Amino acid sequence: GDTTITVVGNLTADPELRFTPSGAAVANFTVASTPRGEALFLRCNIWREAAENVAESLTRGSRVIVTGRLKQRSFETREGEKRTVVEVEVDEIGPSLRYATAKVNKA
Amino acid sequence: AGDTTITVVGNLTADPELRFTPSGAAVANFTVASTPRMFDRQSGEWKDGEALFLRCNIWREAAENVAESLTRGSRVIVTGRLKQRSFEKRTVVEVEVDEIGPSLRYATAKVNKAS
Amino acid sequence: AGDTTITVVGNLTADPELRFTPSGAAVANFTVASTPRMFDRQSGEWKDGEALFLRCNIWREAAENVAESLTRGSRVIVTGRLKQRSFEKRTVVEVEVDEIGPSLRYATAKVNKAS
Amino acid sequence: GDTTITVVGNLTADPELRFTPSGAAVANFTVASTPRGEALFLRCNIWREAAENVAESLTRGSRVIVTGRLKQRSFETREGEKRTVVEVEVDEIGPSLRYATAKVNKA
Repeated sequence: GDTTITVVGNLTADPELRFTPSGAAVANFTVASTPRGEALFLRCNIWREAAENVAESLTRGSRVIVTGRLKQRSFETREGEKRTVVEVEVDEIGPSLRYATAKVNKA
Repeated sequence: AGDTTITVVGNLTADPELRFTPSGAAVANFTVASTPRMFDRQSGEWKDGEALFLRCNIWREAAENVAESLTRGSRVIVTGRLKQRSFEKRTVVEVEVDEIGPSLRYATAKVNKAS
Repeated sequence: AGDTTITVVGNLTADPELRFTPSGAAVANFTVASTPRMFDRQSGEWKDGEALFLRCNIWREAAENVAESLTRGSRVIVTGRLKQRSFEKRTVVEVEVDEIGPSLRYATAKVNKAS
Repeated sequence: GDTTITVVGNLTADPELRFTPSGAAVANFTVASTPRGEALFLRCNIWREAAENVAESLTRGSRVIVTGRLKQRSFETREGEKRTVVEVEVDEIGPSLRYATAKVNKA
């Protein structure tokens, strides 16, 4: 009964690819959806093979589509009150082809 | 106001068909196969479900970009709006694509920006 | 895995049709009309667009609850999954409803919980 | 080019109906989507006639469906850094009929 969301915007920076102690890959990157005004920023993380893919393929400013689950987390009342935390656990991402072409490769 | 939108992940059943209006507007059509998944109780780890073939058409440059960039098999992520399209007696449902790109799920890509 | 889902707002074209499988599973079908909107340049404030008739079917209690609660005209909000359903030669697209309720847009409601 | 989202969960409290100086009505209420675990909480606000509707119709614990736009806002670096703010500007809401019935009225 998870909650998905699709977001279209541009990466604020290059995707950060790292490897946990487990040996797994993570890409953290945040999307900027912009009316054309005040934008919607969303931290997204993707894992495993798709993360490496993202890192190779996408860059700063890259227009993307991202579908995934919204994961929130609340906190703060022993030091500053009423604070929230939000992100997307990406299921799929791809470079949008509205204003670009793409030479797709296999694996 | 709120157009009925959706998001769809799948693969292209065929190469993108790129066509034009008599005055020269580019429209490419293509269809997306999304096989969903699920468990299989009493022996059976995880297994494909239905199939879902959503007929998609797209317009202007994005159509021409799609056409350069996608082929049969291409894993895609598609966001768009649901339109009813009729013809010679009844009505078929289709997606009018707002955005589309290949999934970086099992692929890499070299994006080339237009302007 | 990811089933192709959508959300749809509209009104019921008819009263909900409530039916059963031979063994007694409740399935109600109904269809939703969503007219989208848009401007109208050079005189014309805002105006309806297409129409979109999405065939919806739903199962078990929610079906029976729907049937008590909804009629022709009922403004609804529907979230569900896209399924292809065939028959006597071709395939129609339909929504399998996960959740549905009347919009509180131009109505009030007295919710009565089950258990 | 706004970003919508549909959310299904239960209201954490009664809808707060207020009237701005303008004379307009606002309902603030937050949704709890729950796996059945750690939940997704989303502040939602609705306006005008639908807000009054909400206030009359819905209550604490009420299961709902909400479609609307995600509005984020970032801040904090002159006092505690790296903070976010998120909500849904509801376009439609209704009491879900999965576990309930509803006697719908007109206007």
